[PDB]
Amino acid sequence: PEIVDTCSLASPASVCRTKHLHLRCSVDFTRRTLTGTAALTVQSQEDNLRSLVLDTKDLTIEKVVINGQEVKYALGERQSYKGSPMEISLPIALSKNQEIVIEISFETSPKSSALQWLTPEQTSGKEHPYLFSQCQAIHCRAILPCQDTPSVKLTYTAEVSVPKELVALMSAIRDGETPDPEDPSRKIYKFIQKVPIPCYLIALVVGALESRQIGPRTLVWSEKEQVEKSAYEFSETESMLKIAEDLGGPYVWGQYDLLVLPPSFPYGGMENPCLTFVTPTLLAGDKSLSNVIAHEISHSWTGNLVTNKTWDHFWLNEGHTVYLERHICGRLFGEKFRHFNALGGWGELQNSVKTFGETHPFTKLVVDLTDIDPDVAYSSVPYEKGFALLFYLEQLLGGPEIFLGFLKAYVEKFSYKSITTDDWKDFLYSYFKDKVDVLNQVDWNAWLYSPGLPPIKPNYDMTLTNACIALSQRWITAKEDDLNSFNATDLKDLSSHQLNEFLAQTLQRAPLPLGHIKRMQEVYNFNAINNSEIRFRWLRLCIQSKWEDAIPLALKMATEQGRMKFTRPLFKDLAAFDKSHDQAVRTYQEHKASMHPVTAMLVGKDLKVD
Ligand SMILES: CC(C)C[C@H](NC(=O)[C@@H](O)[C@H](N)Cc1ccccc1)C(=O)O
Ligand SMILES: [Yb+3]
Ligand SMILES: [Yb+3]
Ligand SMILES: [Yb+3]
Ligand SMILES: [Zn+2]
Repeated sequence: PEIVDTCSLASPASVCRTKHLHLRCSVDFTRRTLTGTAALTVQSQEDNLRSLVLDTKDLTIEKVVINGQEVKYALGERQSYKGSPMEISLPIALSKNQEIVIEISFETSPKSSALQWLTPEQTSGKEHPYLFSQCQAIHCRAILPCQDTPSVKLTYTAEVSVPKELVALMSAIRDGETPDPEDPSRKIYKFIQKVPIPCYLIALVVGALESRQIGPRTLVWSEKEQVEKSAYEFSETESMLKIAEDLGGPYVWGQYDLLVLPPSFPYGGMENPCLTFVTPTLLAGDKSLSNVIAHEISHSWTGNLVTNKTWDHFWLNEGHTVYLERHICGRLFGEKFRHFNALGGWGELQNSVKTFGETHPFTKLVVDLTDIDPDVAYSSVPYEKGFALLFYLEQLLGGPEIFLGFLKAYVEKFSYKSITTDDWKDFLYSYFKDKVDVLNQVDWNAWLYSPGLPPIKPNYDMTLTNACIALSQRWITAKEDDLNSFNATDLKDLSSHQLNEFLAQTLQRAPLPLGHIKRMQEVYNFNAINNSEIRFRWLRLCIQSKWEDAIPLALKMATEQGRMKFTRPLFKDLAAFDKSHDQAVRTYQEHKASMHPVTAMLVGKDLKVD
């Protein structure tokens, strides 16, 4: 019954398992390097274990020590995106359950895909550099040697030396801070992570950080210039944490801190344990983008406690999380709001399916990533097809109350483990033993393995959506004779959430006649809106509708921030617009060196450059 992580080159969990990592390292901003030792505590699962394989990518290995003595090792040839396999020779055969500790002397490449090294110019303050990591899905290997698979969980401790003037944070509990004693001008920062986690949750940030405390278990961290606003933006965190506890059981990580990164952070959010990372694009000034917060909080259970065993089952992480996320929001804002968000997610799903094509393998809930780079397959599918499956099951089995009971039990049952779609479904049938008959009505094959839209669409309350549809349809079907009647009053009772959904709906039918788009700016002044979601969609609509004036706006948003969600499609749209094509390409080329590494690689691909 063997399950393979086709994304890792390391020895599998059925051979050995890393149980702990002791990391001592220093951050060299001049050399743009991370240097140090990775002491891994490994546990054999086989008798006579004489050698193991670790994952690495662009890693420079100084030495490998075991029991005070250096050991034999090798680096196989690079396997493109998977990096290069590092084989280690054990001086003693190991037997089941026996453990050795391997200390690894390493240096990272300044071109590490897990990292982004920023010049002070690139920072808010302009006087200091900044460094941030991003390991999910498989970039940990780009920072240190490891079994770079979610099927393995370990605890870890780390001490990191950084320039006295800068602050270091990790996805762990801050254990203490002390001056180094080593002919340096560095500080030594300490962290402890008592809960076993998959290595993709390992995270580091170094910079001129300041923090504000916004809850008993929460401080907001960011450069000085973002602190205050962040503090305001995320005010609701603690209340979210409380809901989540009620939904999934106790929060076991201890602290729930937030880190507002610099603009090039590639994601909206990242559930790094004890230190969720978020895009500064969330700072809308009205807390309207807090769902991202609810989301990352939710991972503290679905993802971080119960983890997908391989990236092929990624939907377990994301679909359950979106489900929880939506419940948090429904709890804080209303069931009608939950439904609204759910229906909009279905919309994102329609877009993803249209984009890849309805027969595309990446549209399946359970995928096969053999030979595929996760960064490349990444989409809304696991999020939305996953969420739709859960919503549908909730409706079929009795309701939210009933389904949340299954959810809390599932979390309990699989806490600290890495599992697959089958474990989830086998549990579902077990929990719902009284309803097997209902369960059997679901078309599992289609839902789990068929491409395209789900076999069935759940039911949704239309309360908040109706105004959106009325409005988008009016614009989509408008004639010359309707233009004059549109008016700002049209937006009178629409929340920012509804404006966004209106635009999303409109966008699905782009292009609109240029004259219409112009009228739209004239009556609603969307150019003036700073909310990122709204501007993103508005600008796409504009570009796709061929409005040349929008070119500079689109270029600006695309490069001034680097959240992939916005950056990629803006660049793509601009490249598809004959009028801005050359300039889109040129801008990228000019910006590439200063961009985040994965974003950079994806945009180039998107643009077909290189
Ligand atoms: C759906 C939203 C609430 C937020 C969303 N973020 C997430 O889903 C995070 O929890 C994900 N963990 C982001 C991620 C996925 C795959 C590889 C690297 C990073 C994002 O768009 O950044
Ligand atoms: Yb060297
Ligand atoms: Yb070096
Ligand atoms: Yb008419
Ligand atoms: Zn997520």
